[PDB]
Amino acid sequence: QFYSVQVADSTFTVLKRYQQLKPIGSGAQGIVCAAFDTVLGINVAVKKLSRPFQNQTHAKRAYRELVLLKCVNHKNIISLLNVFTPQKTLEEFQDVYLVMELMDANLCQVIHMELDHERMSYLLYQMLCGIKHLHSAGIIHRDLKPSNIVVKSDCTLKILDFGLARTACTNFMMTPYVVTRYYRAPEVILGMGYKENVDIWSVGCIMGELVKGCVIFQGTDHIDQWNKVIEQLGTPSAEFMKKLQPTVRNYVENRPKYPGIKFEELFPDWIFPSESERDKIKTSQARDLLSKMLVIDPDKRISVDEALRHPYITVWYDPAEAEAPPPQIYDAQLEEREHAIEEWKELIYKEVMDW
Ligand SMILES: *[C@H](CC(=O)Nc1ccc(C(=O)N2CC[C@H](Nc3nccc(-c4c(-c5ccccc5)nn5ccccc45)n3)C2)cc1)CN(C)C
Repeated sequence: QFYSVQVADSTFTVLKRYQQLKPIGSGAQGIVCAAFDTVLGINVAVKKLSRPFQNQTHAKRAYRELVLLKCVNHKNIISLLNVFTPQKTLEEFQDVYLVMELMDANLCQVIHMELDHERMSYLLYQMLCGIKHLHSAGIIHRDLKPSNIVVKSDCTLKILDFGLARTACTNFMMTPYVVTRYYRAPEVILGMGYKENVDIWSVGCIMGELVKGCVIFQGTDHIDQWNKVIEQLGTPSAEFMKKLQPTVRNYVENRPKYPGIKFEELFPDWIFPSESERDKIKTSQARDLLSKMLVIDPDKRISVDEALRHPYITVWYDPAEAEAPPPQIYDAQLEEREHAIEEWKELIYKEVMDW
């Protein structure tokens, strides 16, 4: 297993099977290169994490995502072809390389391509399949947005990361690009506490964006985000508001009361194909599902299991993908403990050596 070094902005030491390294982006966790794997005969993406153990946030993210790849195994979630380090001992250990099949684009790039119903409904289906698989493994993503999701030109899709640990003191973030509130569920903006269907809200916002071509709830701060939500969906019920913490409830109950816009005006026929018997049906189904995902009160928001059975999605439904439990449930207790930087180094190195 001899290595080759190639400077690509920084410097990439990789097994020689990986040829033609080309930069294609920069992740929160490090530099991504495209490459060709001459052993497998396929294009791959190669990501280098430099000293993931140096920073605590980077350590918990590197460690939990290494472990989670042993818990999940699903076509719509990142799975790794290879994990390696070029350093030969624990204490010269610095760099972890992750290898997966090369994806063509991120979802943030497909937003402006005005997809038809067949492609929109297939992307939605795959998102729901991956999320159901993540939930079954004990993972609520909590930070799904267009940039967390990559696609190939054949419209296949993978959720790229495992989201936000509950014990993340970093609120709701990590940065390839500009941190935004656009996809965060209202219960999260309001400080309420969250359940799994926070991920359904995010998927609704993404689906709305690919229908409309623009961001559905484009708040410019925490306060403006809530306003953009109630302006379009209506002020939620008194029960929901009463359950807020008094200071939040005081502010929220004092806003202008909005009635909400019917989804037939929010998502009218003219932003959909809608131009045939078949497309009028699909448009009605798409809008009905949107009206069940984009629901402020999480107790009335559709679940992933329910969304997966929706008529808009049936053309794609395949139990081999939609009813596919994960190899293991994640044991989070080990990620929540303190761990010094040198403990993280050992923990990460061990996982790297398990490959
Ligand atoms: C707007 C979007 C924008 O302006 N620019 C932009 C957005 C996304 C991308 C991108 O994500 N791409 C293009 C090719 C890349 N292919 C690919 N394939 C597989 C994996 C990755 C990848 C990995 C990774 C993980 C594990 C092993 C190997 C690789 N990690 N990351 C992190 C970030 C991005 C990709 C990636 N990539 C996908 C390019 C340009 C958004 N704005 C509105 C917020």
